[PDB]
Amino acid sequence: QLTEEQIAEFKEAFSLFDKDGDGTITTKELGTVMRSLGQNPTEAELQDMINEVDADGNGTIDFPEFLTMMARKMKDTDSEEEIREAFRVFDKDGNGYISAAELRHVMTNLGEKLTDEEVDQMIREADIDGDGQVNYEEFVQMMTAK
Amino acid sequence: NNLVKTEFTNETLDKIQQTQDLLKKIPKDVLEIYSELGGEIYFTDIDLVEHKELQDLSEEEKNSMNSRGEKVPFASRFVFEKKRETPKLIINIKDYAINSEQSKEVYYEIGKGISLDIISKDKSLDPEFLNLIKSLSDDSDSSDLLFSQKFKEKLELNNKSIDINFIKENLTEFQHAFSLAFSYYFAPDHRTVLELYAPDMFEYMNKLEKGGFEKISESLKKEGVEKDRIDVLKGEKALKASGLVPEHADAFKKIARELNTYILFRPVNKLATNLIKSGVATKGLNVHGKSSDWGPVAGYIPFDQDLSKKHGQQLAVEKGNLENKKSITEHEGEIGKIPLKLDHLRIEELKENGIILKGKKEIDNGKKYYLLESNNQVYEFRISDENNEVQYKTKEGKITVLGEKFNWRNIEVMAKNVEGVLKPLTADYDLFALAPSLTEIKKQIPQKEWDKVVNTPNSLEKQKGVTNLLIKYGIERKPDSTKGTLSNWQKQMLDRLNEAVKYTGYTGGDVVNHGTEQDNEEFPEKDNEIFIINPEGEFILTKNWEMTGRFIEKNITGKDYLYYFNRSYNKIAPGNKAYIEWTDPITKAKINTIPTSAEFIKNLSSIRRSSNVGVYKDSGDKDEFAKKESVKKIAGYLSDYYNSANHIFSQEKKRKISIFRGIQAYNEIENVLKSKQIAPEYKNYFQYLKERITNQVQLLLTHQKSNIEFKLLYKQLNFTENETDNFEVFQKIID
Ligand SMILES: [Ca+2]
Ligand SMILES: [Ca+2]
Ligand SMILES: [Ca+2]
Ligand SMILES: [Mg+2]
Repeated sequence: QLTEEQIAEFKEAFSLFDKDGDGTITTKELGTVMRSLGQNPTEAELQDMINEVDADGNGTIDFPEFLTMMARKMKDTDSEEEIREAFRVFDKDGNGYISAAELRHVMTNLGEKLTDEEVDQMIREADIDGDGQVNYEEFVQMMTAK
Repeated sequence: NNLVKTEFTNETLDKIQQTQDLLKKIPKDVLEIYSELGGEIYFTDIDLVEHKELQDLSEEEKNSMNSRGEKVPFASRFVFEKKRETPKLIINIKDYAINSEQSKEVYYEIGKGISLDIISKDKSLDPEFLNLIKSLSDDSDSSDLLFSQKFKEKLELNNKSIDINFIKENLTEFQHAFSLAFSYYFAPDHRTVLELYAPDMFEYMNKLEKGGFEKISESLKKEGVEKDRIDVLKGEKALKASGLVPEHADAFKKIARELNTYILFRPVNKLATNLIKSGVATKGLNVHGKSSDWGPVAGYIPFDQDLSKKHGQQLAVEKGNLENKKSITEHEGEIGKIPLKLDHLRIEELKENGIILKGKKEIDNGKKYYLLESNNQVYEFRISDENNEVQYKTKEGKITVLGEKFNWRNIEVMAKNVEGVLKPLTADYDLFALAPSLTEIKKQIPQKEWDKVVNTPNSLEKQKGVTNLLIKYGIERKPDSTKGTLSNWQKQMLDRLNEAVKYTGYTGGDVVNHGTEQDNEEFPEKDNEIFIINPEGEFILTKNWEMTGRFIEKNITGKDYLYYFNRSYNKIAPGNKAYIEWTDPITKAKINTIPTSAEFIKNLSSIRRSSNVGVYKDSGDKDEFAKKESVKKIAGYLSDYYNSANHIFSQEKKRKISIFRGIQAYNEIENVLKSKQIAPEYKNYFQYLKERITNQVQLLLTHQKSNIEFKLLYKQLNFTENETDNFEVFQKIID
């Protein structure tokens, strides 16, 4: 039972990528609506959801068919927040950013031994914009992205 | 806090290779005493006179007792101490020679001396017997009445014992001494002249160098923190507003230490403090009735609501009664109402408090009733003798706001089940938060799992695997039928709290019923004062929502303890529609962060549902679709920014490839912002989304080659038809 706000989005986004403005979105189109929404299913898991309710051009989903399928993986997952609290945890200084310093720091109190090499190694791969530090955004990415 | 500032690197080495020689002389500790008294030392070029950017008129020359002996011709000086708050040693040099007649560099010592000295053992702690007696070495101790060095004028007074009688008087004279004493023990020439002419002061300075300078350099470092701190009235001075019950708090004092975790409570009402020690059980979640602060009932949840704080609130009380009723209605056998029996000690308490007045007596049906008085003007109260029950009724010339009028009835209060016995209810220990140390959470994790995670190849999945572990066993909060919403450890720690207050002597059951107000996402509340019990034992009670915030930041957050704050903070919680502010870091860095595909699309859907018009309407205006198409285009650039494949690149590139992907975005934004009449609401937003991008690209710039200001780098781009070389351009533009 997604909140209404959990709808405006799931539509204000479902439409934006509805080129041929009818009211249904193709396959690649669903794929896109989701990614943008900060998610991203697999090249093949993209079917099972839509691939299950074929009563359209056998490959197209309406607004409903969508606003509905949004509990197959939504009415469940409440992880977004834990992950943002995990973030505030490493960010040991209140700069909104996480640094190899604090990563390695907290990485040890939790009992893990990381080499100065392999920490500057995490930060890096976690960094997308090159500023040498991980922000919530990229953090959220690292975590969720499987 | 760099103590020595060298103004002019003018000359070659000589000036430098000289100031150093001066400092490497003075003891690395005497300095730290300086860099503690907030001092700074200044080596300027030839600013001799009142030219030092720090030598003008502040607290200069008032009374003349300057150099070794005396002279006071300021203008002819090269060394000086800005006497008044922080010490400021300002000094300069011209050419080479200092050693020849060190009579010069000796002033850099006394001239200094007047710095630490008066705040040194001579008087800071007071002229402690140590220097109070070294002072005595005038002529009483050793056969060395040889002090014709520092006691010429101010102390040729051999005929006046020098102990306490008069040392206070001229504290400054005994400065002119610790000075030349210091100057002589460290001067580069005369070291023994203070080992001969003075038999003890040598030992004094020596003992000082021994470790005596490390002394005050620690009784200051310590008062360095303990001084400028966060006002918090610790000790039983706090445990007094805590409301908590001392045997309990003190009891808790054991758990904090064992599990190393801060404990914070909101305020437990005073008019319940004792009812708690008394053994009255506490209000859980089942009861949503209002307590009371007056009359005989005070501290109890009067089944009757027009007998609790909200006296008169015809509807609060109205709905109030309706609340206890269901409390029972629904949860029965556990929640009900029993008669108010004010035991012994209690009565004397509501007495010296002014809540009740015990006076005249009376008879009725055969039993004694001391009549209990209270300035309430509609209800009257009397307390039985046989059993100390209590009763009230509407005065013969008044009514109940709800519209009731009744004669003597007993006062029932809410009471929960407790080992099969409806015990009365009073305030509970509502934890404000629990701060277990991160190390304590690792203990929470089951060795096998953690192992199975760290014994991985992916340096990055490892971190992920870990964070989830730290999330799973430490940050996650599931709801419970019984204890509200709370973590699992939060619960273990929850029982250990109660057990602790029961292996003492509590018989009311549990004193901490639910989880931490940090999960009271629905009806969060703001309490000024918050009682906190540190991991070691000290009791503390902040005073402001901020101080609390400020405390938690210093002692909890940025100090290795896992803490999380009420999700409904900075937002508008539903239940009571209250906005409660708390410093959120992530937000402190939004001002400089390009948004996200979805973070963007979100803010649209937002405005949509308000001014009911979207950035693009469902129409045929090929100009509208122009807009639709165009946002879809921003929601791409932005989406392209945060591409995880950015790793197969290298820091330098990332910064670039991003500043561009970024710019791309900022552009189509400029585009729509100049497109057709997008509601003035979106106008602003976009105007906001711009500053972001901007701030974000400046950032990514100042990390590498930064002279180029975003505004300027922009001009140089050609976002007309071709996009190709544009980037190749951009490249060169940043080299
Ligand atoms: Ca379509
Ligand atoms: Ca940080
Ligand atoms: Ca970064
Ligand atoms: Mg409570």
